[PDB]
Amino acid sequence: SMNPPPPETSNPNKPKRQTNQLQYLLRVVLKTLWKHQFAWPFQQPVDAVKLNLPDYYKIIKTPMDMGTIKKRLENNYYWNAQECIQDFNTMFTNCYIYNKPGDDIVLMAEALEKLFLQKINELPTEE
Ligand SMILES: CC(=O)N1c2ccc(-c3ccc(CN4CCCCC4)cc3)cc2[C@H](Nc2ccccc2)C[C@@H]1C
Repeated sequence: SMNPPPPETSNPNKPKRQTNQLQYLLRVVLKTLWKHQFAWPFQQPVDAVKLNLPDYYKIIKTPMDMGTIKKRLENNYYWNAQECIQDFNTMFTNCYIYNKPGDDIVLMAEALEKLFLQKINELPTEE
């Protein structure tokens, strides 16, 4: 019926650092995923009102999208690269949870997930 507030993208109390891994996650991984033809359902939080999906935020309790991930990286929100990778993982599993095997949106998520996994397999060593 009503959308929750979007996930936090900035907290001035959180300690910050810039690493080559987080740089890679923003400059390569997110950049590549963003421009993929199937990215568009994932570029912003699910607006369950506009989409008229009253059960979405009843089923999905940890929302995540790429707009939020991107603002996180841009804000130096992430200390660990694994925080960011987990957020991409939550976004994908959210899609598979709410929707059903064989739905168009699930086929789109799957293709995005394989691209993501390929790019994280080439994640540089901390340096
Ligand atoms: C990410 C996800 O699981 N979903 C999602 C999340 C977001 C969106 C979505 C995102 C952006 C728009 C575009 N804007 C809509 C509001 C007005 C301005 C344009 C529309 C739907 C769709 C969808 C999915 N539907 C869909 C429809 C056609 C093709 C592919 C998927 C269901 C599902 C709840």
